[PDB]
This record gives sequence, C-alpha cells and structure tokens, in this order.
Amino acid sequence: WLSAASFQETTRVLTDAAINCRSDKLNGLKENVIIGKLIPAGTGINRYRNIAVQPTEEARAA
Amino acid sequence: HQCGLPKLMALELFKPFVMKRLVDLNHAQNIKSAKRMVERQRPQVWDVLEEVIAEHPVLLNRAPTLHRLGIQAFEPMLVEGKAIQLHPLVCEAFNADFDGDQMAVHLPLSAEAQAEARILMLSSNNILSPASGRPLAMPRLDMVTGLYYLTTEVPGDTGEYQPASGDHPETGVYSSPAEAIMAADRGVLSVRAKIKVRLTQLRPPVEIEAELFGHSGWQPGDAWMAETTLGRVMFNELLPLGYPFVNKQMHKKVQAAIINDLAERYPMIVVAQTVDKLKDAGFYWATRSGVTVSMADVLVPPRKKEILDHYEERADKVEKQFQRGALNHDERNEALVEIWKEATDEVGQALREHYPDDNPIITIVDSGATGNFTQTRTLAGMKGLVTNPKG
Amino acid sequence: ATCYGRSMATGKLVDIGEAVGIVAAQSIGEPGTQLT
Amino acid sequence: MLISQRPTLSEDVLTDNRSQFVIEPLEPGFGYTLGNSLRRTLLSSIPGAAVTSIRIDGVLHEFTTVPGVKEDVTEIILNLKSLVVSSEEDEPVTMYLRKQGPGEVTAGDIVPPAGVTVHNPGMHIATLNDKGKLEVELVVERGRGYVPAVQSGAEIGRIPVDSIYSPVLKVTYKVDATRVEQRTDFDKLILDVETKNSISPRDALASAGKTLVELFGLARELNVEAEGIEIGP
Amino acid sequence: QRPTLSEDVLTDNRSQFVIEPLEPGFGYTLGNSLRRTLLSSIPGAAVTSIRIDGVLHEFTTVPGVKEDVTEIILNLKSLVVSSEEDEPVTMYLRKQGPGEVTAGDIVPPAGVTVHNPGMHIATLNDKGKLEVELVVERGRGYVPAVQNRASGAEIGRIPVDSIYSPVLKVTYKVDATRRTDFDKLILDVETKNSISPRDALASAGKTLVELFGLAR
Amino acid sequence: AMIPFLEHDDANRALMGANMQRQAVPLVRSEAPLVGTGMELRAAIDAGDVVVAEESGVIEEVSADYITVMHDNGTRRTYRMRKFARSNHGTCANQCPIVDAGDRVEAGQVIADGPCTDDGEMALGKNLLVAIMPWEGHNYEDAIILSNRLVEEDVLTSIHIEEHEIDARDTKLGAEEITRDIPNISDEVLADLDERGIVRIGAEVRDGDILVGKVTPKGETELTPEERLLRAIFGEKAREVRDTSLKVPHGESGKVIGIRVFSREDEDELPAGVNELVRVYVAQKRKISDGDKLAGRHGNKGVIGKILPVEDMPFLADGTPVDIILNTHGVPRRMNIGQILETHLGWCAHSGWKVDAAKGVPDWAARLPDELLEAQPNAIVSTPVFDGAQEAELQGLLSCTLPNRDGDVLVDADGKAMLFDGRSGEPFPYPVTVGYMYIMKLHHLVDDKIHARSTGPYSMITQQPLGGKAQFGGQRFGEMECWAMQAYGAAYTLQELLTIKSDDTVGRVKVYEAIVKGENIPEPGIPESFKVLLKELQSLCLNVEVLSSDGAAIELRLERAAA
Amino acid sequence: GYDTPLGITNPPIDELLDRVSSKYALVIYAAKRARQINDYYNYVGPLVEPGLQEKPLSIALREIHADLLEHTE
Ligand SMILES: [Mg+2]
Repeated sequence: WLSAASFQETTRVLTDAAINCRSDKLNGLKENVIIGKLIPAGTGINRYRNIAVQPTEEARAA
Repeated sequence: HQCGLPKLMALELFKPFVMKRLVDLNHAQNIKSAKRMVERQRPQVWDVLEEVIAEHPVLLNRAPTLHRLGIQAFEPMLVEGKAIQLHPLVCEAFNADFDGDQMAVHLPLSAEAQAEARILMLSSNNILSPASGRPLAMPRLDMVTGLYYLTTEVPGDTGEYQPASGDHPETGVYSSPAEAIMAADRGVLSVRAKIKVRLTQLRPPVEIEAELFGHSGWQPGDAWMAETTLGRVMFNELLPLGYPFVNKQMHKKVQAAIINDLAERYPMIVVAQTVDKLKDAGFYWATRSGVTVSMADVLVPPRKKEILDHYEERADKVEKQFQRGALNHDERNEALVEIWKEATDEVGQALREHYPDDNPIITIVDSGATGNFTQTRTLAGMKGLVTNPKG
Repeated sequence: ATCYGRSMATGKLVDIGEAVGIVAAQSIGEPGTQLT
Repeated sequence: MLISQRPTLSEDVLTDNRSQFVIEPLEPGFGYTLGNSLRRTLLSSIPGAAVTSIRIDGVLHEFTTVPGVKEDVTEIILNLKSLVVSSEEDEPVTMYLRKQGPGEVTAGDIVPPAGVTVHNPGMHIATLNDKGKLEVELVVERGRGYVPAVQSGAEIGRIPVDSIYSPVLKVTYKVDATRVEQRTDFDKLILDVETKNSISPRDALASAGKTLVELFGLARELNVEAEGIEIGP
Repeated sequence: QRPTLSEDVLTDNRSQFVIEPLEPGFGYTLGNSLRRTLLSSIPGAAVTSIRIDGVLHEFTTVPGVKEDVTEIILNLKSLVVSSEEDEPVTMYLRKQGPGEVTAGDIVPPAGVTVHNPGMHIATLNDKGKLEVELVVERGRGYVPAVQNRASGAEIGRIPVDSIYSPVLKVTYKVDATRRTDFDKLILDVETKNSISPRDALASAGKTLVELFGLAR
Repeated sequence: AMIPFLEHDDANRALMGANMQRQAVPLVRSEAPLVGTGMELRAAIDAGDVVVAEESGVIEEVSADYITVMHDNGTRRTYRMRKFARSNHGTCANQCPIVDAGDRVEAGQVIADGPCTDDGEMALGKNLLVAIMPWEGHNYEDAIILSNRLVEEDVLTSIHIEEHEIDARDTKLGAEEITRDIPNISDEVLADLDERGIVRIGAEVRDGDILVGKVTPKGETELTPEERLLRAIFGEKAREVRDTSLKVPHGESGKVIGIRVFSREDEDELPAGVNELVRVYVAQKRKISDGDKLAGRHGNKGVIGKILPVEDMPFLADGTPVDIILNTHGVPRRMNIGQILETHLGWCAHSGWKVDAAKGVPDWAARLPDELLEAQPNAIVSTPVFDGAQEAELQGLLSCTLPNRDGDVLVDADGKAMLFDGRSGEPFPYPVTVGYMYIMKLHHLVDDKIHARSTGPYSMITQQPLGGKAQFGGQRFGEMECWAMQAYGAAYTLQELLTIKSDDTVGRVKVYEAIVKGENIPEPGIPESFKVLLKELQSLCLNVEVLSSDGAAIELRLERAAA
Repeated sequence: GYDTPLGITNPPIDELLDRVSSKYALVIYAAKRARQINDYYNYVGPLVEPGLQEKPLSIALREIHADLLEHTE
C-alpha cells in the first residue's frame, strides 16, 4: 500500500488501506527506498550483501 | 574513464578528506585549524587535495535522466577553471552537448559506494546501450569525419603507386609503414593515395592470411604485402593487433560494425581503449580534413528555375481545373501537394547531382558525421511545403 | 536469468541481481520523444 | 625577469634500439614549440648512409622477374631498402653480393668494402633455387633523411631506389598536462623513437640537440640579452 | 654546408630574417618555434600597479576628468615603456587643466624610458586635477593583476594587468626548391619601440638554445 | 529586426538569436557591430540608456560626472552620468560622454553612451576574427575556442555588481548589534573593517571575508560547556552573543564599490524591530573564461571549451592569429548560414574594398550599390532584413577586398584563406573560411553557475539540505535518478545518497566524524522524512505503526561529553 | 594484449570479474576487504605491497586480482 500511495491517487489508496487495515511487508524496492533500507536488487540481494571474506592460509603466510 | 573537476569543486567536495590529510601531515595543528585552512584556501591544501582524490570515483549526472547511462562514474582530475570537463564519447549516453548545459557531481563516501562506482557505473564499463546492445561511446561527428577523411582512397593522389611501363619500375612500393611516413613528410606521399606497403605488424584479411600463411599461421613477426592507403594503415594500427586489416573508407556505419565486432569478441577494456584511440586520431585528422562552410560551397542547383517553371505549369493546370469546376477543393489541395512534393524531390536530386562528392556539405552528411540530406536540400534548392497552424 | 538471456549492456548473461524491469521501462521510455 | 623550475629529461627503454624520452615539466606552451622541431630534426638532420641504387645481373630492361630466385624485383628492392649500412667514405661507394646454388642469401654473404659496415647480417635478402646464382651490385653513400628514387640514366642495368639515409626509423610525440605548483596545465613532452641499430636512441637525441642548439645559436648571435634561464641541463 | 642567418630591416621596429639552407620540409618548424617563443617569452617592461590620490578603487571618477578611472586604466594599457632596473620602480604624473594629459607628462625615473609620449591618457577642464603614481616592473608574457591580499598592499593600490611581451606581430614564409632540394626560411618580426626586432629574435634564440640544451 | 541576413536563417535559430540578444551582458568597453541592421541606433535611442540632448545648444562643460549644454536662448541644461550603476540583474549600467567642450549639439543628438551602446548604436557584442574549422575537438559538439588575446585585452571582460544586505533587528533574547568586536576573531581578519564593523570602501574581499560585523543575543542554555567554564573562571561578562556577521558567499570576490547605511537612531524609516541596516555593493571584473556562454545573432550559441594561447591559435599569412574558432559541423544542420554571410560581409568591412568602375559598373554591383562601390577599412555597414545585401553583391565585394599593409590579399574570392597551425608550424592543407563575426557574451557565466557543497544548512521541516546556490544548498537526487541508480543495482550508493547524505540526522554527523578520523563510514539509520510522513498520516487520523518480525509497534525517538 | 591501464581501469575489469560470478559479488567482496584493511590500520593485510598512499579499496582490488583472498556467497 505504500508503493500505491506513492505512485498515484494517494487519497483513495490511503482510505482503502485504512479501511482494510492493510499491512505492507516492506518488500518492494521502492518501499525500501522510502524507508531507507538496501533495495532488494543488485548488491542488495541477500547472497551478495552478507558475503564473508577471509584471506586464504597460503596468502596469510607470506 | 576520466573527467575534469574544477579545483574549487573538488576542494569543497572532499573537504573532510583534505582536512584529515592536512592533520596527518603537520600543516594544521588541530582539526578546527585544518577546517579554517581549507576554508582560506591556503596553498598547502592543493598538493594534499591531489592525494585524497587519487582513485576516488565520482558520479556525473545530466538531467533529464532517461536511462541509467544518465548517471556515470568517472575518475576525477583537477582542471583549471570553474567548469566540468566531460569526455566526448560519453555525450551520446547523456544526450549532452556543450551549448550551455550543466551537470551534477556526487561523491560516494562509503566503501561499498566507491566500489559500486568503480565496478558498476564506471564509464569504461558502459560502452554499450543497455536498450539495444549497440555501442554509444563511439565516434559521433568530428571523429567520424576525421576518420572518414583519413581512410579515403583518392585516385591519382601524390605518391600513388604507378606500375611504370617504361624502364622505371613501379614507384609506389614502401618497405614499411615508417618509410611511407617519411615519404609523406616530404611532399611525396599523400595519406589517401592508393599505394603498396609491406606491413609487418598488422594481421591481414582472412583470405590473404589463408593464402600467404596457414589458416592461423600468422604471428606478429610475419610480414606481407598490402595494397592500401597510408591512412588506412594508420587506422588499422589503432585497432588491436589481432583484428584483421579492414581497408575500407570508415563511414560511421563501418566504424559501428567494427566496434560491435570488438564488443562481441573482445573484453570491454580493450574496446574502450580502442574507442579512445579512434577518438584521438579522428580529432587530429578532422582538424586536418579541410571541412568548412562558405557561401561558395553552398552551390545552388543550376536547373532549379526550369524545374520550378515546369511544376508551376502543372500547378496552373490544376488551378484552372479547379476554376473549371472539375476538381474538389480538398482534391485541388491534394493535387498541389503531390505536385510540390515531386518538385522538391526533383530539385533535391538535381542538387545532389551537381554537387561534387568532395564538397564539404556533402562530405559531412554522406560520411554519417551529422545531419541528413533534407537539410542540404532546404539550404540550397528549396525548403518545400511548410505545415499549417492546424497541421 | 536464462529465460531473459544476454544483458544488452554487458553482452554476457544477465546477472542474478539485475533489475531488468526498470531497465526495460527505461529502454522503452528513453526513445519516447522520437514518436511523432 | 624570472626563471624556470626543474626541467628534466628521462628515458624508458622499450627495446635495445627503441626508447621513449620524457621532458618534464616545461612551462605551458613550449611542448609544441620544441616537439615538431625535435621530430623533424631527428628524421632529417642525422648523417646516415643507405642503398642508393642496385644493378642486378640477368634483368636490365623488363625488371619483371629474376631467373633462379623466387622473389621478384620489387620485393628485392624492398628487402634491400631495409638494410642497415654505415659508411665513412663520403663519396659514393660500391659493394657486391654473390651467391649460388640452392640455399638462402643474407646480409653477411655480401662483401663490404673497407670503410662501410652492415649491422644486421642475419637479415634475409632472397632464396636461391636449385642451380640458382645471384650477383648484384649495390651503391651506398652518405645523406640525411629520405630521398625518393633519384632518376635513371644511360647505363642500362641499374635501377635507382629510395634512399633511407636517416638512421632513425619512426618518431612520434605527444604533449600531456603536468602540474607545476598551483598549475595543472604545464606541458610535458613525450617522444617515441624507434631507430636502426646504427646508433641508440640516446645518441640520436644528442645529435639532434647539438644540431638544433647550433641552429638557434645562429639567432642568439644577433645580440646577448636576457632570456629564460634554467638550473639543470 | 653550415646554415647562415641574414637580417634585413624594413622599419625601426620590423625586421626580416633569412635562414638558409635548411633541410626540406624543415623551415616551417623553425619559423613556428621562433614565433611561439617571440609571442610568449620576450622579457619586457610594463606597469604593475597605479595609485591615484583622490581615488580608492577603480570604479569611480575624478572631478574634472572626462574619463572615469576604468577608462583611464584602459588608455594606460597602451603604454610602451622599457626599464633596465629589474626591480619595482615608480613613475609620477601631475597635471592641472585645462589640457590633455598624455604619456609625455609622466616623469619616468632614470632607467625607465617612455616610448610614445603622444598617447592620450585623459582630458581635463578648469576644475580637473590629476595626480598619479605608477609602479613599473620587469616581466615576461602576460601576468594578471596581483591581488591586494596576495601582496602586503594597502587599500590604495589599484593593481593592473601586466602585458610584458614587447613583440607585436610575428609571421614567416619558406621558399622550397626541388635533385638537391632545400628550404629558405623568411621570418618576419614586428615589435613595439620597446626593443628592436634584432634584440627580440636574439633573446628568443638564447632561450631556445638554453631549452634544447636538454639533449645532454 | 537586428539579425543580419534574417531571411537566411530558420525560425528556430532566429527566435534563439532574438532571445539571446536580449541576454548580452554590457562589456567594460562597447564596440558597435561591423555589420548590422539599421535598427541598432534607433533601438539604443528609444531604449533610454543613452543620454540625449533635449535641446540643441553648445557643450559648456563635460566631466566624467556630468554634461552641461548652454542652449542658444541662454538656458543651461545638465545631465548627470550614471556611473557604475548596478542593474536588476547585476550588469553594470555606466554612461560615458561622447561630446567635447565647445561642441555644438543638435536636439536629439546622443550625448553619452550607455551600457551596451557605441556612438548611439546598440553594441551588444564585439567583432571577432573567426575561423570556421574543427580544431582538435576542443570545439566539439558546440564548444568554442577563444584566443587568449580576448583575456589579455579585456575584449570580453564585463563588470558585475552585487548588493549584499544585512540588518540588525530585535530578537527574543534582545537586539542584535552591528559591531566590529566579534567573538574570538583574529585582529588581522578584521583588518579591513572600519570602527563600525563595516568593511572599508575599496577593500578587496575574497570569499569568506567579513563584510559587516554583527552579533546576535545568544541564550545561556546554548553556551557550550567549554564556553560556560570559560565565562565562569575568567569572570566573563553576560553578553553571550553569537557571530551572525555578514560574510561574502562562496565563488565571489571583488572590490567594495560602495556602502550604504540606515540607522533607526537617525530619522531613517525601517520595518518593525529593525534597528540598523547596511548594504555593501561589491563589484567584480569577469574576464571571459572556460564555461562562459557566447553566441552570434543567428541563434548559434556555445560555451567556451578552451582559451588557447595566442601562439597556437591558427593565424593568417601575416601572423594575425584568429580570435575564435567555430566548429564547421555546427553550421549546416541548424539552417542558419546567416552567420556565414555575416562572416563574409564582416571581413569585407574589416578590409574595405573598391569595385572597379573603369569601363562601367559591373552587372552584379549595378542594382543596389550607390555609395558602397568603395569603403575604407573598418567601415560600418547595415544590411536590413528582407532587404540589403544580396548574394551576388556579397560575392562581388569579396572579389575586390583591399590588401593588408604589405599589399597581400589574405581572403580569396570564396571567403577562405590559408592558415598555419600555431602548434606544429605546418600550414593547414586546405583554405578555411575566415571572417569577422559579431559575438555577444551572454549572461550565463561559470562564475555564477559553479557550486559545490560538502555539508551545509538543512530544512527545519524535512531536515534535508537546503536548495539553491544562494543558500549553499545540495543537489537534488530526483526520482528518475533513483530509477537510474536502481537499474545499475547500486543498492549501497542509493541508500547512502538517500540516508546519510540527506536525512539521517545522526548518521550524517557520524559520517563526517568518521571521515575526519580516518574511520570506515558507519551503517545508515532512518530518514527523518519517513518519521515526518508517519506524523502527517497520523494527523490524517490514520493509525500507522511500525512492527517487528513478531512484536508490537516499534517506537521512534552524555558519556561522550564528560570525556 | 592491452596497454598498461591507468589508475581505476587497473586492474582490468574482465580479469577481476573472472574471479567472481557477477559484478555485485565482486563489489561486496572488495568493500569488505577494504573495510578490513582500514580497520587493520587503526583485521589482516595488506596482502600485497601497498602503493605510496594507495586507497584501501585499490589495495583490496589488487588482492582480489592476485587471488590472495577467498569468499563464500
Ligand atoms: Mg544542450
């Protein structure tokens, strides 16, 4: 409902959302942009953003 | 992959970075003093500035941002003045021309931001149109004309190879390209003269390679005889070794074909360096190309009067047909429109015939550098029909 | 990725995180001002 | 009047006969004032000797082909023009190349008369087929730069060739922006020089510098007034 | 064959110079190098600052003078003057009207010479009184006004652009001759009365020799 | 009506030419166009920026300040010259007389030139030596190349006068005071302030300098702990003010032309609660520079790409270096060859001509030419629109150009001429169209448009950076820009741009602190604009709530100081 | 087969991406490594001869080019 409210016809969208007690999962990238969270795309994907990186033993040696 | 930032701009953007490096060195006592120093523009900052900016990317954006290439990353270098220097090849992507537009600069701060700028949005990494796959960072007008002049074959030019029937052998044989360069330094060889040279450092066409070598029996040392112009040699030198010798006058379309081939078969860094070398060469030879405008270079078709008189006779026939009560008013307008569209196309044809093909106004259009022939036709010849307030 | 194919910009196979939707919207809108 | 701060000349060696020189940093604008001059001096103001003409046995009128050998006349002219010869006899000198039987000819097979030298003896000239002989006369003489085919005459059997006198083969230059204190537009000159094995790039640069200095001392002779002074040479 | 350089005079401030012989396709480069050095690096003299008692900044007038201070400084740009001091010297100019203040009305300190006393500077009527103090220095090329915070200058000084170069207009041609070919270079120098074409070409050659001495 | 060869220009570029004439900035010295219409004179006169003799008489006195004419009936009339007046847009209105004492002037005659006038004619630009040829890409895609002469000789230099203003008024905690005594400022920094705290006339002000010192009553709760202890131990007074002095804004400098001041003490009328009010008028001389926007009368605009040294500018046979290089590729598609005809006629006017009359008047010059059969160098000619110069006549004049000093004809009958490469020395292989073109300096200058910001004031409502250079604002990263950023997949760049550079009130101070101490950039927080959106929704009676994975609504809302 | 790149374009992007599956993975890779290095300077590395004042991110990219680091998506 956040996405819809920000796209067009804010008034009607918000009224229907209030009536239907809607809940936004905060999963669309526009939603995350609105709330200041890493968008779920490109470098925002889970596999990418939580990568762990430690130097190998052979390199840690020298 | 570079762009020019006015000194003051960079000093303001990296202000905290420069304050940090001013406290690292002992130019500033404390951090407040580093701030005051950077604000007064004390001469110590400038050196330090060029250190902080090292390999620190920045984003350039021009509105309206229609596609992502409307925001591209660049490595910044300090420039004299209060203006941003923009690489010409990227103009296509930004729809940016230098008639006064401006652009915005953003400095990525976090490490992930700098990484996204270096890897994702680096100009060199975005040579191709994300919508069509075609190349955008490609020679556009001047470059084009430059190359188009450098790779043209001029029958009868100075130093042209002439296999002589007399006791004199043919005179257009040059051991290496450097010998041709020497010959052209003196007024002995034109860069556009059809000659024959022994090339030792350029791959030949597939067919000549198949005959004079194995299918791939070519190695950098292997030389071979080519029959081209010195210009086409200097051009094929700009493309990488591995690319076969082309030997065509480099219309924009052919440059696009070459860049497409390179992007499809080669890494992208090589393609970017190739387009940059093409840029440099095209600018130099565009300067040297002798394209100008002049009231005399705008030739007017010599048959224009008679063409117009003939179509006016047709139009008077149609108008008398209307006065006769035989034509519809909309039909009269329709007939007049057909007549005048034909007359315009005829004067355009006569113009294109009369114009020598080396005329600059023709060279600029035909080479694909910039503009269409409708403009050539409205400039000399006739504009033709013009629309209505209704349409 | 495979149903989508090559990434028109990178020339390689589209990466697993692309926002092909926005890129499509842009590729379709950018030439809009040429429609007469 | 003022003075210039720290102009230096550095060398990078790409090959044992090809090098890039860097003059940096020059005051804004002088890169172009002394770039084209140095290029033309290197390519046109160095004494060097090379082949001026040749007489081939077996073909004097047609010049079509040579019996007993694969290469045609023009390929031989090209192979010879790429010869490296250094001669001290300033008047014209003659040399002779002789070989026979199936095999292959080179630069060492030719007999260099006393005073002249051949620097690339391992070079190729032609390949003799079975029962193939080859006798040729070559003319060498000092000169400078590149002079086109000088013509022929009344003695049939000799064809003039293009004389690549210049000991330097290829020269190019560019001008990049270097930053003197507070100025990002000072000029730095870069010179790429690929030369023959007669002399190294450094020696050619030195000779060009001396010749130029003489030329411009011609103008310095008119009077001795102040001028841009430099610290290090 | 060694090359020779023969001068020719056309007026007190315009000389040609014929250099020959030169290798073919080589006179253009010499002529252009000399032209660049002449246009850029011929040491000369010019004004650095001026001071006008009644005035504290450029953008103002002086009672009784027809030219505002801006126009005065513009007219003064046209001054051709030569100083042997090699250090900041000062000239003065007083004048009460009616009358036309010209360059001659300047009292140059010994060692500095003003070469065009006729040049107009200002017009003065009954109520007009002009009193000027002009610092003259020795430089080369072109140096824009030196700020009043970049120097210890007080609020009085009115820094001015310094056009040091005494060379006016330089050009060249070459006659090419083709089996024994050669080029003859005809250089053409015109300068202000500050120094002679001969002296300008001499200093240019001196600087060019010093710079090509990087061959080592 | 002031566009020469209008009929030769398409309506788009002609509309642009009119609009851009209306943007020329007055230059220190104005030069009428060598080739114009007939409208420059009448336009300048009717405009009302030149002084005009209301009554025919004789100039009785002339000064840089006024002009007195003694009419014939004994009447005296005097005209005061506007001297270095600031205009509504910063241009410099400055009149200069063009009469000499004892001159007899008729009614309507022009007495003094205005800002953009020359001897009574509209002079919006200068006559430049132009060469039409692509030059090393530095005039690529509409850029323009200028000869450095135009800097050394101030040919495109203009004067720009800004008006800084500041008032001392009544606040909650008291009343501001304009004072030279400002908290802990170096005696040297105030070195240019008078006793009042106002900068001194004729002082050269760089950006950041003080212009008028002012202190504003500060509350006691705002005193830092450091300041609290400082005022306690040393027994400081109870002034407790803040430095609200008027400083000169970024990218600005110049000599202080003037100072005006209005005091409530004196009988000066001011608004409520406004004690004092001072205005500093600062002038600056702008030399043409990279970025500045030039244009001809034919809608042919462009920014200056590079200003070359005079030595490497292409030059004619006589060493005359061109002044401006206009890229060829720009002319034909814009349908404004008017500029080319103007270049040809301008060279004709710059060299003068003599049509050969012996044996009759040629047919090409028969129709129009009456006193145009000959013309001295630097002749002033007008080619009205829809009348005037015909193509045949243009070519004819181009044939009989007069030669230079040495009797050399430099521009041939096509309007072209050989040129040398001022860089290498070799001549350019083909003749180039050289001529004289009228170029105006349009009021779009880098000095006005350059702007950067690392950190500055924010809006009290959205808590985002203020907008506008005047307020030291930040650039707007618009919705389409966020689209672009997403298309790249630059998640972290987009987050950073939208949180720690705009709205994270603690995140941004953290980021600055981390950059200053060489530490990695912290993780971003919550945009204040989101909290504000929530508050607005609530005020709309909508119960919005943020929730945890499995939880109730999350809520939104010392040790470092003691250390 | 290519001329010596300048600054940012070094190391080449193709050879760097051959070390990873996609561009974004490389991005996060290098950013993590650079943060780790900068922590070290106040934690392991650098793993190659650091430049005169090389940016930590540049050092991390070089380390990626030399395979001196391993990762796991
Ligand atoms: Mg634009």
